[PDB]
Amino acid sequence: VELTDGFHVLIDALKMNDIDTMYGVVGIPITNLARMWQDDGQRFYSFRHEQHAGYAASIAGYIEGKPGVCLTVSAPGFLNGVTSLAHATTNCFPMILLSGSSEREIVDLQQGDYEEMDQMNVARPHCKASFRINSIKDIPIGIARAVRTAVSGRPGGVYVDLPAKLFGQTISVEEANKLLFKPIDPAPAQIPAEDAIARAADLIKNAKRPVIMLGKGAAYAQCDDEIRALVEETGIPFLPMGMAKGLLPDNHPQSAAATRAFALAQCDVCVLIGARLNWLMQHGKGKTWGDELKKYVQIDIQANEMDSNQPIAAPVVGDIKSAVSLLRKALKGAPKADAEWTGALKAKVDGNKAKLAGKMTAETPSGMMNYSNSLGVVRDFMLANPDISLVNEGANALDNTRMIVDMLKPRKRLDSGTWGVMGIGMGYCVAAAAVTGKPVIAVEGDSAFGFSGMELETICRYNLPVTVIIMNNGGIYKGNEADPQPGVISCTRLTRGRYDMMMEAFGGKGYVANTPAELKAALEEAVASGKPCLINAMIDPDAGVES
Amino acid sequence: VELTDGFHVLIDALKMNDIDTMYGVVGIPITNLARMWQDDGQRFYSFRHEQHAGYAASIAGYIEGKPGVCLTVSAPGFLNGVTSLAHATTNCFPMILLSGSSEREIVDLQQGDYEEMDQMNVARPHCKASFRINSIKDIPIGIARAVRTAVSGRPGGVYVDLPAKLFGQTISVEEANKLLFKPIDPAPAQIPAEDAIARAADLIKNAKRPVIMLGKGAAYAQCDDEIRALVEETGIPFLPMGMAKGLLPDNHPQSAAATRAFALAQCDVCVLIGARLNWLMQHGKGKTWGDELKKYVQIDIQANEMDSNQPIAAPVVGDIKSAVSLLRKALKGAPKADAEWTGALKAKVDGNKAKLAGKMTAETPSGMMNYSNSLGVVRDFMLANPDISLVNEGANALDNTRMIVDMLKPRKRLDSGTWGVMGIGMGYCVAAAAVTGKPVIAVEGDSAFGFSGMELETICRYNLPVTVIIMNNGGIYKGNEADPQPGVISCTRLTRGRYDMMMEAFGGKGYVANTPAELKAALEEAVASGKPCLINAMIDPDAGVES
Amino acid sequence: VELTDGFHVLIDALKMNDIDTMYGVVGIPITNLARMWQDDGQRFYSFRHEQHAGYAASIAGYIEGKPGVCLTVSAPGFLNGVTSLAHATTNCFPMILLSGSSEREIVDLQQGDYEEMDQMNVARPHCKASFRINSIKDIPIGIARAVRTAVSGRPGGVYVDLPAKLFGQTISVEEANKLLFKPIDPAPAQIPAEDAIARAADLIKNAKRPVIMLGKGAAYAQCDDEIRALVEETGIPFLPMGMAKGLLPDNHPQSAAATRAFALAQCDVCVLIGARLNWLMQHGKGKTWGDELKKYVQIDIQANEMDSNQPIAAPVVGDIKSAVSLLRKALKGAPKADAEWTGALKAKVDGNKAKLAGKMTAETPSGMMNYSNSLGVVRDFMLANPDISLVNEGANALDNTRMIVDMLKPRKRLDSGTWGVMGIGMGYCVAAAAVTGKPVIAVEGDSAFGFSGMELETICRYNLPVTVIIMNNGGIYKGNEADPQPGVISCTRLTRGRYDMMMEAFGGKGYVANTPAELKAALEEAVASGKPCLINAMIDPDAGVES
Ligand SMILES: Nc1ncnc2c1ncn2[C@@H]1O[C@H](COP(=O)(O)OP(=O)(O)O)[C@@H](O)[C@H]1O
Ligand SMILES: Nc1ncnc2c1ncn2[C@@H]1O[C@H](COP(=O)(O)OP(=O)(O)O)[C@@H](O)[C@H]1O
Ligand SMILES: Nc1ncnc2c1ncn2[C@@H]1O[C@H](COP(=O)(O)OP(=O)(O)O)[C@@H](O)[C@H]1O
Ligand SMILES: Cc1ncc(Cc2csc(CCOP(=O)(O)OP(=O)(O)O)c2C)c(N)n1
Ligand SMILES: Cc1ncc(Cc2csc(CCOP(=O)(O)OP(=O)(O)O)c2C)c(N)n1
Ligand SMILES: Cc1ncc(Cc2csc(CCOP(=O)(O)OP(=O)(O)O)c2C)c(N)n1
Ligand SMILES: [Mg+2]
Ligand SMILES: [Mg+2]
Ligand SMILES: [Mg+2]
Repeated sequence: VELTDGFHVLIDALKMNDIDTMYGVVGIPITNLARMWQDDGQRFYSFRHEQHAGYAASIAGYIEGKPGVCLTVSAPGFLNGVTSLAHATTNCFPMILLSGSSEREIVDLQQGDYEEMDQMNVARPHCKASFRINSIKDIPIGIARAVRTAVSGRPGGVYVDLPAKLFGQTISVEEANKLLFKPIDPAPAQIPAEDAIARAADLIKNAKRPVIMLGKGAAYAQCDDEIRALVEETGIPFLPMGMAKGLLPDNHPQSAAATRAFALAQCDVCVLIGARLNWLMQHGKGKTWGDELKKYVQIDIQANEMDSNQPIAAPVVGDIKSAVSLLRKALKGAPKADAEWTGALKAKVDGNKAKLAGKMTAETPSGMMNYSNSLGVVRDFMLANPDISLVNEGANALDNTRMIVDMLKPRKRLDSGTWGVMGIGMGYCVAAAAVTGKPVIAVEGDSAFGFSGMELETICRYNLPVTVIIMNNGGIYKGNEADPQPGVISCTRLTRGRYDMMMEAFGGKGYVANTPAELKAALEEAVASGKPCLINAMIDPDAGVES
Repeated sequence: VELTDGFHVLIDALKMNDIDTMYGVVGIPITNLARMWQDDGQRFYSFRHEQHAGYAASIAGYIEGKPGVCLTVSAPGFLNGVTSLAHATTNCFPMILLSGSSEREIVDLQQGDYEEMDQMNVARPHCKASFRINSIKDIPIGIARAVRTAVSGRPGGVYVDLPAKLFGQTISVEEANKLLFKPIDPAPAQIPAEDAIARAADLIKNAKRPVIMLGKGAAYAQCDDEIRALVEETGIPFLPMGMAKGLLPDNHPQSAAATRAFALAQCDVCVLIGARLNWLMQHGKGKTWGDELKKYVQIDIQANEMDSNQPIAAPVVGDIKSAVSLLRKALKGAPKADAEWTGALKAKVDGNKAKLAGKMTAETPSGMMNYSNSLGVVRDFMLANPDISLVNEGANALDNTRMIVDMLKPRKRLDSGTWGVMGIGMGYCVAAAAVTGKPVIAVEGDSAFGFSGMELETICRYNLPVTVIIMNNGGIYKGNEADPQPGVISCTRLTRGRYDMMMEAFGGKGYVANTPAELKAALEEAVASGKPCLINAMIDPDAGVES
Repeated sequence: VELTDGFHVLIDALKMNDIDTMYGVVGIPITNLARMWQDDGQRFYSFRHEQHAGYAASIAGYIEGKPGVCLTVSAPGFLNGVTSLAHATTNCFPMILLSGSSEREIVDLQQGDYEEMDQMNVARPHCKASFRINSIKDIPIGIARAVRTAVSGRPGGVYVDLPAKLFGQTISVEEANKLLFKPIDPAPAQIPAEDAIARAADLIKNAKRPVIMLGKGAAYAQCDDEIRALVEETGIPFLPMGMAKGLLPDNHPQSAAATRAFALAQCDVCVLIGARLNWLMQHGKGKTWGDELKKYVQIDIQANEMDSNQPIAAPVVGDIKSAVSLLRKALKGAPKADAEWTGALKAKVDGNKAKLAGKMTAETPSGMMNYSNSLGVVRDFMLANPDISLVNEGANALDNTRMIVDMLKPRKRLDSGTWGVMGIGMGYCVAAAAVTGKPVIAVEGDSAFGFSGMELETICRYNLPVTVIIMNNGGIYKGNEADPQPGVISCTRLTRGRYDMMMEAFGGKGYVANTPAELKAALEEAVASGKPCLINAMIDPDAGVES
């Protein structure tokens, strides 16, 4: 009677759930899992820190709509990875953190085992569900639970604890076959009732100055044609959130993005589609919303997200595709949004875009570029070459890139997210490049970048087509804050370093861009090469604002 | 009537408790605390990731015996820091993590605040106590509690939550000066009963083959002369744990370190001074202890550490200085350890040191050094220059450096610790340099180094006298593992990179060392320069072992 | 080769740690543990709800100074018991909650096992340490850890999770003998340094108007002669906290209890001995302390209790016996406290006691007694018969009994404690009677009593010499609050019921007392009988105050 072991049953269970990639860092007790994963023909990305392996898993989950999988070791390794897990859960990104753990007997009596921690219990606040698979016969069920919990309802992070003793357990191949199974429909459709849709339809029809807010929940739903048909048929102005950019092209004629404050402040009805009324929307109150209570339509899969901040007139609970599909039929043949309202917002968009175009064309000293004329180059490149992932984080480097770099394609812009995390950059680059098989451009603030900068070597080792643009202004916000005391450097200062040399240290290609023309020629060559590159864009230290 | 604010009451409260240094990363809502700390004339070290600012804080606590203070932002920055607090708590290092947090009203209803998290609750498993100062009037009491919890009993990490709204509250200077106070005797002496000492004296006096195990709790106590006087007066051979190296000079004639296996297996009485019978001691059982229950004497400030793993025949609960002083007087004038026991171990030690000296002088090809002849250079240098901090982490780079590099001075060796953390290196380097005012050498595994390597820029930015030695063997354990499939790199491989170039990129000095002679010249020149350096030591990819 | 099993190894380990009593409620999976405990000759008290079995365990711990042991079942049973555990931890009472739990495999995958819960993790905030014993070979060590954690440092609650699969495991009797052991010195003495004692001695010597506050930490320490010698030699007025009553007799001439507010408000030095500066001491501020900062001496075993509320001038950290013993020698031959100060407080005590004596002698209608003339009877009885435990809880029934019923003997008064728990009554009665083997009187508020009233049957079933006096005023605070609406009873009303009938329902003796003479004759007969009794004392519904 032939046997298989815990390593292989786990490998098999994972593949049966359509996982072919893991991002992690090896060591006791999980190194042979990673090796056997690779021997079997599946792929494993080894990082330099588990946090970044974890941010990679998280964004692979957003892009693909199946859980990104992170593999770590016990205690300190697990902790690093659980920080990324927390991030996924907050952003609604499906992810599974697999971590090796130590001996139950010793850990439960707190005796001081190798890398001792109840990792299952410390994971709890940072994930939807935290499980432990103790027995080889329970791996198929455990992985099914983890995948279902990650992708169903509101997607998010799940932790699966893999005690060291799990892997060496044996069981007959005949029994293993009998236990291995594929979950039916792990991310089911959830459809709203007629009267929920009808209440929303009547709000929108009687709106005088409506608006549609698209969030990354809408972008994640992968129903781009449905969402676009709703916008185009209703005639309603729309606004995308940071990662909702590209769902409809950012230069779509119904986009009120360039006149956002005016549109939010002046609307009567606001349709939230896969967008929370959280801090990124000023909680639906204050000066951004005209100091009044709007009448909201909200489409979300989480029922208790409704009324979380402001009362919602028309709550529609269900998956966005189902809900939008039904709303479109309820609104069929109704009048389009008021020409006076839509034309007024278009006039503000054109006037604001002309104002921005002047900034981008302006001239600056060599090596002292500003955020406008530097990011104008990236904008032009991205309009001509839209099938490229855009990774973005920082302060001035984020806000200006979101404003300037138009996305024409959905789920391409990958940014700091709901928590404004600095640290997501290089991990996002590795994952985006692994799952798309297409180029990646990153626009990194120099402070932002240093949270994950050592992963430059990971990008080189896997020869990925990623181009990292460092907005090297020499600091957090600004690069010129005076010494507080004689001989003491200010806390916001960073070395205006040769990040291009760092990239070349690990086999990558380095550029220094002192002018827009130099940034353009470097970017065009980098992306064309298909090789790991870094462009050190030299930005005026005083160009940024703090706020 | 004149007023002060939360910022300054916190600065004054910290200063009153003898804090003059913080390690952190700035941003909302805590940047202006960092600035005013510097304005007032105290020092702030800005890092590239909060985890490494936290590892610095942790080892500053070990070295000085007063809490290392780390300052982070809310949610994601807090999470990064709290991973280091965990480490502090596990290693018994006094540390305070100060983090800004968001708005109470919004976080408590989970509405989606900027960087939303119950950071106070999330910290609880990773610290001794988790507090929050909500009001200006409680800052001095709050900081007093933090410093007492951190340094008293078993020392460890404390989290203090600093809601954004705390800093802008105002109070009169006269009221604030009445509230501000310095705690009396925050880490008190705790003296054991006479019969506790008598029970231990009895076991030692009747031992045939006694051994003293010194742990890093003994080193932390800073009573090096007392511990040395106990060892010399009794004539008992001793064994240092990883960071107890140098407490007594590693070349002391009574050291049994080079014959640890034999000494532990054959002893009858084992005297634990500030050392746990945890995984680093194989839990007081198995082959390493000759498959028998030794008679244990244990000195520890934590009462319930006794009988955690094995029954302790002579528990002595109290601070190590107090206990050792009493034990010495209790053993005064008694005969020394058996000369055939201490002679047997000395013969083993000399024979084992002879075998290692043979390896350290062996010859290897250019760019293909092994761990003996490369680290033999570091050994010779540290014998000549002992007033230098030795930071160390990795697998082969750790085990071989702990074995080969003799520490003649206490609290100089700073390594991975109880959790075997990869990531402590560059943070430890910064704190060590800061608190000692003297040179630091780091012997880093190349995998190890990648967990904090971006902090090279921090080391350069503060112009610290730190020399980083990368044991560049091309991977985890080894750098030569075959491609598991055509064109697919193995998971344990790293780029054999130019880490020297990376250092040069931020204004440091980079060296490549292909031979022991090149490593020696470069190490001597680097330490003597007083400047940030990195030596890329080229190790044979097949040199290291795995299991 | 002869075998033993998990049940017996646990029984043996428990007895070796000097436990002979358990309080609990049986059922799956722990009923045979309770039976075998009894078969072996040890005693088991079965309650009607685990909470009250738990309050019994907690107070057995206070009285004896070794952990009270509660035995419960999984999920809902455990939860009930953990509520008592939390109470023990808050009051610093040594206690161990043993709970059966379900199958690891099923619970860790949250599949819906019988009584599913991670009881080890939900215990965490309510105890000092929460452990789980998975393996038969680890029971001796697990029980040692639990006992050491309960009684060492600051005493408190420990949870030990006993998975169902533990009990049926086998091991050789030869190996069981080898693993069973008795912890050496689980509650060690901890002695303070000379200079800590000397700083306190100098504060007390230079005090103009000193005072000693004795708390239940001092009463728990069982060093009654030491504490009394300190008071009598220094000549310092003293004040006892609720359960510190009787440590010195309440009518001791140096007691300033009857003039408490004046003494706290007018002192310059305050010596806290085993007493926290918490809500029961108004946090050392406000009108009770003259709106000024006192200079404090505090003796406590928990080092970080110091400066928790107010700055402490003379912190003495150590066990009370050790600390008081040393302080007494430092103060030897020094002048006694000022006659003008001690005589002034005595004059207020006498005048206040005369004022109280008039209230107690006053006449009331039959069936409408007040708190003074009713509790005056209990007072007289307790002076004549002091070797009786006094259990007490309620609002008016607590405050008036603490004021009126003088305790002449230590650790006899057992009350609501730090949390002001209603619910501790009948459990306290069962435990007090089990551990003392002497009579118990309970003074219960009628609302208070109903939290544990069904345990009257437990008291009868074990034929315990307990007399429950219900202060039957017909409500919470007052028994006469008008109906808020027509036909609706007010929320503070209770049925003025025949609690004497309820007692007789289970074989006990019932009395109704309508007058002081009737209460006196019933109490004298009840206590003389040595049988379970209840006196239904009919109190005027309008006699109480709410505040
Ligand atoms: N397929 C889906 N159907 C419905 N709602 C979804 C779906 N996927 C995600 N969501 C919801 O979308 C929301 C995403 O909001 P958020 O992350 O704040 O986006 P943004 O920051 O772009 O506004 C979440 O509330 C989540 O529950
Ligand atoms: N001042 C002190 N006096 C006595 N014991 C101490 C003191 N400081 C720390 N300890 C104890 O020392 C121990 C440290 O042991 P550990 O971290 O395992 O060292 P190692 O890993 O070197 O064996 C802890 O159990 C801690 O309670
Ligand atoms: N043997 C002991 N030695 C020193 N301190 C003790 C001892 N036992 C208990 N304590 C301390 O006594 C205190 C009890 O305070 P508390 O329960 O508030 O008493 P009270 O309510 O009567 O003031 C706790 O802080 C506890 O740490
Ligand atoms: C994990 C974490 N730690 C700190 C912070 C706080 C922060 C917000 S923005 C920022 C850096 C801004 O500087 P950058 O150079 O990137 O951008 P620029 O203005 O163009 O110069 C930090 C540190 C966050 N958000 N997350
Ligand atoms: C936070 C964390 N993540 C992973 C790990 C697991 C590990 C233990 S040792 C090691 C690296 C070994 O390679 P290195 O190059 O440093 O040493 P060597 O080539 O043999 O000289 C890892 C990743 C740990 N301990 N902590
Ligand atoms: C577990 C719990 N739940 C509620 C409460 C709140 C409370 C405080 S006092 C009290 C009852 C007071 O009435 P009683 O009849 O006992 O006394 P008297 O004035 O003489 O009529 C309650 C319910 C507490 N403390 N604990
Ligand atoms: Mg910057
Ligand atoms: Mg290596
Ligand atoms: Mg009542």
